[PDB]
Amino acid sequence: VVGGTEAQRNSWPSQISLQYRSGSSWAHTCGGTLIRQNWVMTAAHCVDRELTFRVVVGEHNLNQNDGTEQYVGVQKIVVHPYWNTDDVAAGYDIALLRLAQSVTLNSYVQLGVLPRAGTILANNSPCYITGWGLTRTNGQLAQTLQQAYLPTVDYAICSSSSYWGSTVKNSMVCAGGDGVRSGCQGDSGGPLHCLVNGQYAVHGVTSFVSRLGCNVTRKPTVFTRVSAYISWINNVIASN
Ligand SMILES: [Cl-]
Repeated sequence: VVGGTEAQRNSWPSQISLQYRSGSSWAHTCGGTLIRQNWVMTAAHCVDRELTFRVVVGEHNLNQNDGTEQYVGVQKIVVHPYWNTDDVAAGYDIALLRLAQSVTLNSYVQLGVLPRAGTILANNSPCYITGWGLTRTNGQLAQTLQQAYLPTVDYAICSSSSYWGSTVKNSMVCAGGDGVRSGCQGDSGGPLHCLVNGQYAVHGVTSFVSRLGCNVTRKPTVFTRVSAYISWINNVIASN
């Protein structure tokens, strides 16, 4: 997250860290949202590689013992069937991970609330992106979970020529674009939390930023629209 602030430890309890095994250690690669005690929602592009993945819930500082972490293997990966790694702009950047064990809920570990199906946020709706992604374009991952206020940019504006054009689809949510704050590599898969009717819900799954850089004016961070996939998610969880 570029231009973020450190999140309080119990602010975003559904945020998880999706990590892969590298040597005798684990590396954070993406965020995700805990949606069931044994299911995580993340981006399909995060699980394109044939890696060994684990999920960390109750994580705050990737480099320090927080005393709240729960580490669980990923037992099954269900990527949206229309996902195409060669075309992130087509959308469908979403995947569900069945965890090997059910995690324990507490103030640091909670299920993310998802929007009702079809919900679209009004332009400029208040949201926060959270994650341990790069804190600068071509930078380094954060140690501590970051949050950045990223108001939505509606489809009409987001898909206009000076923004993302045809690259953005109505199955996505754009947010930010102020040139200061944004998602960045390593935030992928994580949530876009937006305040609606007093409650934060996870309206987006971080999907992509410009190839030019993370915080690029008029290139808001683009997220998979969670509300476009409610039926899909339910169908996956019910059959697995
Ligand atoms: Cl949360």
